[PDB]
Amino acid sequence: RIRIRLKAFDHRLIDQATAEIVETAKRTGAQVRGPIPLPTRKERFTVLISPHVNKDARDQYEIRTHLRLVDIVEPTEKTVDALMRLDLAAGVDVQISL
Amino acid sequence: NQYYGTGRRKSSAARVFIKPGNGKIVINQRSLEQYFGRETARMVVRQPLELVDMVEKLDLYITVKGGGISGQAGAIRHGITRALMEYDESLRSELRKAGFVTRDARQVERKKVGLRKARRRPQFSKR
Amino acid sequence: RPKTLFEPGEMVRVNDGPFADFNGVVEEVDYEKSRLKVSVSIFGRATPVELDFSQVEKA
Amino acid sequence: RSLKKGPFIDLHLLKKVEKAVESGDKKPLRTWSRRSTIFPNMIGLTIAVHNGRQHVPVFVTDEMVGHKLGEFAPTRTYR
Amino acid sequence: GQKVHPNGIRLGIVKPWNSTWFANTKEFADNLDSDFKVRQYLTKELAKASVSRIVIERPAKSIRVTIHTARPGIVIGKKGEDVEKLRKVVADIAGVPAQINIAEVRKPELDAKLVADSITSQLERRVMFRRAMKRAVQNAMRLGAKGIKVEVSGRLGGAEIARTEWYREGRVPLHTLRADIDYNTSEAHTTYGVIGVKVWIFKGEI
Amino acid sequence: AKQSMKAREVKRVALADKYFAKRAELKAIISDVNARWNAVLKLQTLPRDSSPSRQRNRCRQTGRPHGFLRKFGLSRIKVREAAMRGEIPGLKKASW
RNA sequence: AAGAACCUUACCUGGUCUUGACAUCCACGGAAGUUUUCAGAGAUGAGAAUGUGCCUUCGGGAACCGUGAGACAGGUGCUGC
RNA sequence: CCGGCCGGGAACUCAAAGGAGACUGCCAGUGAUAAACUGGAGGAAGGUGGGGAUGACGUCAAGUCAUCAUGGCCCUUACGACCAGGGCUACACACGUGCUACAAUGGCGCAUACAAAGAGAAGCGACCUCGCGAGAGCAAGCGGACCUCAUAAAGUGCGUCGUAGUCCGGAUUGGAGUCUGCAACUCGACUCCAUGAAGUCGGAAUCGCUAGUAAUCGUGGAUCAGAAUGCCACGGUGAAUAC
Repeated sequence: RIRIRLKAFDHRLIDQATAEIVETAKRTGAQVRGPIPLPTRKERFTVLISPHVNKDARDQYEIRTHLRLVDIVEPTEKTVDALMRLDLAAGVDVQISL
Repeated sequence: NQYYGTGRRKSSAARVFIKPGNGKIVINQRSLEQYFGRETARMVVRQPLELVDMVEKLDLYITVKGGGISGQAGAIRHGITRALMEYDESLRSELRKAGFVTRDARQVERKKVGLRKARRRPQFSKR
Repeated sequence: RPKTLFEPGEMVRVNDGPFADFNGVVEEVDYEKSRLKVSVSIFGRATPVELDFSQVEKA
Repeated sequence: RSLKKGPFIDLHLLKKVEKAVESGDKKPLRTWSRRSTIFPNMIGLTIAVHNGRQHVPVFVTDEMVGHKLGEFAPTRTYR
Repeated sequence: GQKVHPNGIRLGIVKPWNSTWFANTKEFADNLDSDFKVRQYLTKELAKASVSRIVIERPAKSIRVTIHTARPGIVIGKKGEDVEKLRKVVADIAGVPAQINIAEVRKPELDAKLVADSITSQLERRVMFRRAMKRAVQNAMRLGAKGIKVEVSGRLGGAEIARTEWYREGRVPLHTLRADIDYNTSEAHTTYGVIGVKVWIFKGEI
Repeated sequence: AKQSMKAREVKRVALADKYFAKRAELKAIISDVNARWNAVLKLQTLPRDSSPSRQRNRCRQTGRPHGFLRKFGLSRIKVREAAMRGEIPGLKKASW
C-alpha cells in the first residue's frame, strides 16, 4: 500500500518511465495497479516582449508539471530488491508516500 | 435496468440514470422545485420530456456538477437527450428535428492581452 | 523494543520499505506524525522517504 | 495612528533628551531624525528638526502628546 | 524585429530543450543561475575549440554536461587530462560532482551555431562579409541540405543609410512547425562596432 | 553595468544573513502579550540594514530590479531570451 | 514602473574617500564569530572577553582583513542621425 | 456514527496519455464538360466548427546606449562611491485611461444551492479562545485531486424604504486602532465611531462590440516585507441588431 509518485516536464518521458515501472512489476506477474492520471500543474507567465515599451505585445509561457502515481500494493521480493535502475532518466522526480 | 445519459453545457456535467417508474425526478438529492424550480430556466429540463409527452412513464435520477444554474439545466436536458438516444433512433430523429441532440459548442472566450475583456478593446482617443 | 527511537547522525536500516540494503541518513523528524524521514541517495537524486518506527528495524 | 503597544523613540534621540535634561536649559542643537514620538513628561525641549536644505527650530508645547517631530518641519516649499 | 524565435516556437514538437532536467521553484532559480555560470564559462573556455551546443542534465546533487563539438580531440585534450581538469572546475563552480560527455557533430559548416561563429571570426579577421556569406551558403549546399539563410546586420561598410543584406537560394519555411530549422545568432566586435549574424538552416528530409 | 548597485545588494544580503534568524523569530514572542520594560527598551535598539525589507529582488543576469520573477530569478528580457534559446526546461511558449 | 516609507533612487541639501563598495598581479601580519565602550544622524576613528582547523617536502596549505604609487576599477553620463 | 461510511467491476463525472473522428465526405441544383457556389441526409461541431500561437519583402533614420553588449566622446583627487534626511506622491490649471455612483431594474437586515482557474515552506495557515472590529499564542494539515486561501456574488424568497439630493452614492474631515516593516508626518491598506460636497444620466465631439459577444457579477495570480480602481487570467447570468 506504498505509493510511488512521479513528476516530470516531459509526458512522454514520464509515461515511458511508468511503463517500464509497470512492466517490471508485471514481468513475472502480480496484482499491481497501473499509474493514475493525477492532474498536471500548469505555471503560466505573461511577460513583456519589448525591452522599452509594450501596449498589446506580450509573450505567454507555460510549464506543465505532469504527475503520476503507481501505488504498488503487492509485495514481491525481486521487485523490492531490483525496482531501482530501471528507467535511468534524469528528468524524473521521484517521491514515496504511505 | 438503467438508462444513462451524460450531457454537457460548457461548464456543467451531469449523469442521468433512469429506471422505468414514477414520474417524480430528483437532482442532487433534492427535487427539481427544491433545487431550481423557483429559479429561471426551469422548462428546459421539461422540454425533452414534454416534446414526446411522457410524464409518469419513467423515473429519473440526475447528479449535476459545475457551472451555474442554466448550465446545470442545459446539462440535465442534454443528459435526458442521451438517455433518449439510448432509447431509440426514431426519437433521435425527432429530437434532431427539434434541436436538442447537439451538444452546445459555445464555451466562454479567453481573456486576451491588450484587451479589457475577451473581445472588448480599450478605448483610445482620436489624438 | 530496545533502542526503538532513532536520532540524526545514527545509521538506520529499512525493513518493510523498498529501500532495504542501502545506506541512509535521517533528515527530518515529525513529532506529530510519530514517523521519520530518510534521505536516500538513489538515481543520483536525494529522495525523502517516510517510514514508521515499528515498521523499520535498524542495522 | 501607530501601534498602541509600543511607541517609537530613537536611541540617539533618547540620549540627546537625557543629556539635555541633565544639562537643563540649552541652546538648540540640530537633530536629523524626523521619526519620533514625544511625551508630556518630556514636553519642554527646544530641539530642531532637519528638512533638507534648511534647518528650522521647533519649540514643543503642552498640547502635543503623540505627534511626530517631522510634522512641524515643512519639507516642501510653495509660493 | 517582427519574427518569432523559431527554436523557441519549435521547442514543443521538433527542437529538444537545451536543458531537460526537473526542479521545484526554490532550487529552480539556483539551477538557472548555475546553468548560466557553467554555460558561460564553458563557452568562454571552448570558444577556441568551437563547440556547437551545451546540454545540461542534473540529478539535483550531480551535473552531467554534454558538449556537442566539431572537434572532440581538442576538448578531450591529452589522454583525458584537460577534459578531466575542466570537469573538475565545473564541479568546483557548481558545488556538485560533475560528469563530462562529448558528442561529435558531423558537417560543422552545416551546424547552425558554427556558421554564425565562423562568420563572426571572419568579420573579426576583417575579410569581406559578402564573401563570408557566399562561402557559407556554398559550403552548406556542397556538403549538406538545401536550405539556409544568412542575415548580416550593422555597420556594413560604414554607410549612413542603414541596410541589412540577406542571401537567398533554397527554402527556409519558418511558419511550418514540422520542419527542423536550426537558427542561431552571433556578435562580431570590430573597431567600427558590433555586427549581428543570424543563420537559419534545415538539416534533413522528414 | 550597475555593479555598484549589485555590490550594495549582495552586501546587504550578507549583513542580513549575519544579523537575521538568530533572534529574529523570538522578536514577536518577547514583544507580544503572553496569555516600559528593560526587555523592550533593549528590543528597540536593533539596526536598520539587517532587515530583509532592505533587500530588493534583483536579477542575477543583469541586476535589474524591475520585471523580476521569483521562479526563474531573472529579469523579463532574459527570461524571454533563455526561453527562446531553450535554456529553461519546460518553458514551452503557451498557445491556448 | 509585474509595486517610490530615508532603503529598491537614477535627483537635491549636508558629512565623508581618491587603487576606491565591486575584479586581477604585489611588499607587511593574521582566521572566523559572539557580548560592548568613547563621539556621531549614519558613513566612519580607536581598545576588551573567546576559539586559533586538513595541515602540504615547518615557504603558518587556501576565501577573508588594515596600509601605498602606477597598471586598473566605475558611470542608470552624451550620441537609437 | 446520516458525516459519501467499506469488499467491489470500477459502471459514471473527472483527470492524462495513446487514438478514432470532420476530410466538400455523399447526394441534388448552379457553374462550360473545370475550379467552385447553394441546399439536404447522417453526425458532437460542415464548409480554414470556435479561439490562440504563428506577423513575408519592406516603410516610419519609429522606440530602447535607462535590461544588456558595443564604436566614438567625456569625468577619471568627481559626470565615481558610502551615508543621514527630503523629492520622485508638489498644485492657480489642461489632456488621456479607468473606478464609484446619480437609483426602485435599486438601498438595508435574515435565509438559500453550485462554479472554473489558480497559488502556498524567510509560506498557505482551518479550527480553540475574546471582541457589534481591523484582528492578538507553543492550533492541526500541506511542500500539494487530501490541508488552507475559499463564506462565491449577481440571482432566488421575504420584511422595509415609495421616487425625495432621498435607508442612493461615497468624496472630504475629526476621534479610537489592527497588520506589515528597525521606523506609516511628507508617504500603505483596512475596519470601530461621527459628518455626508458635488452628483437629478452629462454640450460640441468621440470610443468598443456580430455570440457565449457586448453588458453585468464575483474569483485567482505576477511583482509583493506591507500596499492594485491597473495588468494578466478564470468562471455565473447573458442580450439587441446586421435590409
